Amino acid sequence: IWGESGKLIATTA
Repeated sequence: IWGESGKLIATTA
């Protein structure tokens, strides 16, 4: 995701 990701899905966890 173009915002907050890193591992897999950090915005909608």
